[PDB]
Amino acid sequence: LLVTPPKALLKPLSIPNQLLLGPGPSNLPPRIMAAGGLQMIGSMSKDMYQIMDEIKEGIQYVFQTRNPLTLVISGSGHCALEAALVNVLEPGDSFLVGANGIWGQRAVDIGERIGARVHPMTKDPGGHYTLQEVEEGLAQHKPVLLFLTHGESSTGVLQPLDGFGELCHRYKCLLLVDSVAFLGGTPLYMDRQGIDILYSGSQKALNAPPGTSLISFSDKAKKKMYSRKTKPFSFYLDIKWLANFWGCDDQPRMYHHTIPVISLYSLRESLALIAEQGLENSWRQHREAAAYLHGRLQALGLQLFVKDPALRLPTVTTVAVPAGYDWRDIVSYVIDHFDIEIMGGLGPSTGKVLRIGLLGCNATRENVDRVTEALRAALQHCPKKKL
Amino acid sequence: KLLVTPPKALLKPLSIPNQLLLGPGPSNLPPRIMAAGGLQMIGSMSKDMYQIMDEIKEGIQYVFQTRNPLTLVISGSGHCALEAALVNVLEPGDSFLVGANGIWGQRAVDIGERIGARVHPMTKDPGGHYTLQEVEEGLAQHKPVLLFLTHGESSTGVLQPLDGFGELCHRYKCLLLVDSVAFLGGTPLYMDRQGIDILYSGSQKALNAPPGTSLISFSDKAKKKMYSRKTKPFSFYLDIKWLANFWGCDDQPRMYHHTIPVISLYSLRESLALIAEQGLENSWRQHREAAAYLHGRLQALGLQLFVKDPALRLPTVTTVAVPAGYDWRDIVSYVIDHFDIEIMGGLGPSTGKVLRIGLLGCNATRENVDRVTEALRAALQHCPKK
Repeated sequence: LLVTPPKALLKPLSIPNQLLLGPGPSNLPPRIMAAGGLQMIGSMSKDMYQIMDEIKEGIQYVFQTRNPLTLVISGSGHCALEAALVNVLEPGDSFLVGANGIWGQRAVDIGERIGARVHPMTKDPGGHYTLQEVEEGLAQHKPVLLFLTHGESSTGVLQPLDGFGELCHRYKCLLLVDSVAFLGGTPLYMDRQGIDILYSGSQKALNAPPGTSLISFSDKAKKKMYSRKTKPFSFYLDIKWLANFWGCDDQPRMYHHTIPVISLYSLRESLALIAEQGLENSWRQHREAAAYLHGRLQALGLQLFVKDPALRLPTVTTVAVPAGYDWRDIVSYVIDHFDIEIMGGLGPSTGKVLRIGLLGCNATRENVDRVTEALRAALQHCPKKKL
Repeated sequence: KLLVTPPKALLKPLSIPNQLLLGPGPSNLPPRIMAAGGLQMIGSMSKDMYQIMDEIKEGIQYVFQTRNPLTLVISGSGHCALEAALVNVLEPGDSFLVGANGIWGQRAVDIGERIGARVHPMTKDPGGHYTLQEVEEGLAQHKPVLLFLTHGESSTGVLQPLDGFGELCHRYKCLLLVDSVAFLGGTPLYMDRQGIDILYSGSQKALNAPPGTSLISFSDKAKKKMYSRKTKPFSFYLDIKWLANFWGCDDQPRMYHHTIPVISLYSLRESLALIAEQGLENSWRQHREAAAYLHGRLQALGLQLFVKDPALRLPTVTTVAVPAGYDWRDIVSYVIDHFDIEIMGGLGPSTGKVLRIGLLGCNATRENVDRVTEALRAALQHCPKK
């Protein structure tokens, strides 16, 4: 006992109630909370495998793919992205990146750590890519893989994906897409759109807690991952091992690492919620709830950051920071006086935007009113600073 | 035309069985910890989420006995903690010595090779352990930058003494990375005093915690090495400079890096609370007592224990030699089908040579030892003979 039992740890755990209207994680409805409080089962029991299997069907549904190599990564969005990158890229492979926000920048950082010859196409916070711009990119750097971000949480932008699959394949290159927008925004049809890898952190698209990530790989991608002459740099994210345990190959399942049993309860149950509601109904709900916010922000005299309404990520909306205010003051006001969490910017967008989130069953008209009164009080009572 | 209709399986209620988990972990969760798991979300970067991280950290300092400011939760499982440690400390080309006496050693090796280390295993059959003399011959021959040792071998049921190994490794200018699931039951662990430079565990293996989070600690010698390398480590997700910052271990303010598993952390904290109330000494007693009573009850069933020396027996995970004439799969399956009790066979080098029975935290009761003993007794009676 160099260290006595902590004093802080002898008090009951107490957490505040907060309405979470940032980019995610969001609040959890009762059913999903309940799943989180259930008892443990064996991390390699037949029921645990039955659950994984249902989850997998869920990921197939929410993504629209027949890919047998579909599975949950035992970590967050950064971990899914990495798993994808660490497997598909061999040290020395050319890697093209759609760097129009932080998630692009992250892709780049990871790709450099793992020895890829990274080639960013950089665009200021606000922008998106055209089939033409990507094609010039594909010609110039002859890459093995393209990263694109579908839903940009940094900038509030919704990248159209139609065409990009068939373009990348025509240049003998795969297409990795980071989507949080598959539930609200535009429909996603992986197989049809020709996307070769598609990933998301459960907590960003579903009403799920953080710690787990949905991922899917096309056969073209498997081919590339499974035929490389070097071993990928991680064992934790090694896809051969992971595919086996998740039941995506012929053989019996081997111990690899321990999956987060409890979260998987919740993940499954969240994939259930959407499975009942249906994709089409969920698209409507978000697109309707967003619009009403867009309208209510403008009535507060707030300028939306993404000028073209067609390029607006419904799940995460970006407001331009009003002239004469410190964005920190506003963000802090909304949390202190209304227990509402919003967010400023992130990476390139830092300090240029506010970020407001409408995620799943929190994408209500009521919550848009609650956050609209909060901002309206904040615009009223915060100081005018020299920016 | 949707390619894939809404799954039929997913329109039915989630239903799970009740199972007494007496394998190596995860174990069953007491009510308090279940409750924590069912609470509402808070901001993944709110001041309260930071207050919770900080308490957790104190917990890890207590359960490990360290003043190390570079202590934190890895946002992944034990393989992920080990990797984070290895990916940061080892630079491609560094000599790395490994105490390969079970699977976890073998995993260390696999990881070290993927990240370009010149790995040097000291291999020993399932059953064995290392002596200060054996390690020293190793330290001389391969002049390594780091040594991996497994404290509690869940593969073989062995309890590696750690005394001496810190001061030895430092005398040869090399760090000491230890994988311990035995800090709660078995032998006391005093990281700082034992000279251990890195120490990790998957919450679910030592605490009554759910999987998905891992406790880790680094000495200042280790920070020095991780923070002064000329190359970037191969992972961003486990990059320690970034992680140390977000977990509040350095001077600066906290930056978005990745999203920590809020809900699991509730549970992790609450489990570190449970032990904080019980106290380390009381927990050591409880496990060591509960193990002994099992050892005695298995022998009365005519079962041979796998680790011959009683001093080298990991209390938290016990290995029985598979009785002559029996398929181990039959027995394992009998226990689950007729008593809702989960035990395990072997793993890696130990595969098909052992059964593995677990006594973890508040499941380390005398009642559960009876329940599993009666299961095995019935299994010896109803399973095929040979």
